Amino acid sequence: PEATAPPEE
Amino acid sequence: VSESQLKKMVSKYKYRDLTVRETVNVITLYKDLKPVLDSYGTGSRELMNLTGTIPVPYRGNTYNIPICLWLLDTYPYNPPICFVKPTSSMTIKTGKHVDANGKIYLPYLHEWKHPQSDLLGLIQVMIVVFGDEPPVFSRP
Repeated sequence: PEATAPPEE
Repeated sequence: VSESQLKKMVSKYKYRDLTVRETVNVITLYKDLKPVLDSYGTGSRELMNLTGTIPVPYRGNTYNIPICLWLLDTYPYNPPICFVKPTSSMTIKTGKHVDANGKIYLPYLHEWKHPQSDLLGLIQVMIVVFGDEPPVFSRP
């Protein structure tokens, strides 16, 4: 549905 | 996208039924991957690609990682050319399996050989590999 990515680390 | 619509998209392909067969398998299991016919490099070079997201678990939660799988007109005998397609809310992470252009590198693609190698197997590998090292990270 909507592209997502893990938090910057 | 129906099987009939897919057949049209791959009219110029060398192995049509094989490409349609696997595409159907992929979009049936991964419902956020959509087959699209678009020009690649040159306006006259139209190829079908599977664009969308795949579910990848990382450090606890599942993320919808944006990818694009270009199927060459020689698919399935030659591997697809794969890219990570970051959106405005994230940034691509160049690393072991992702180069400066977002192109994906994997042993599975490097030793690709029909009929053992296929898209379902490739996506499975991506879910495992990206689950260890995400190819994109959300902007701060």
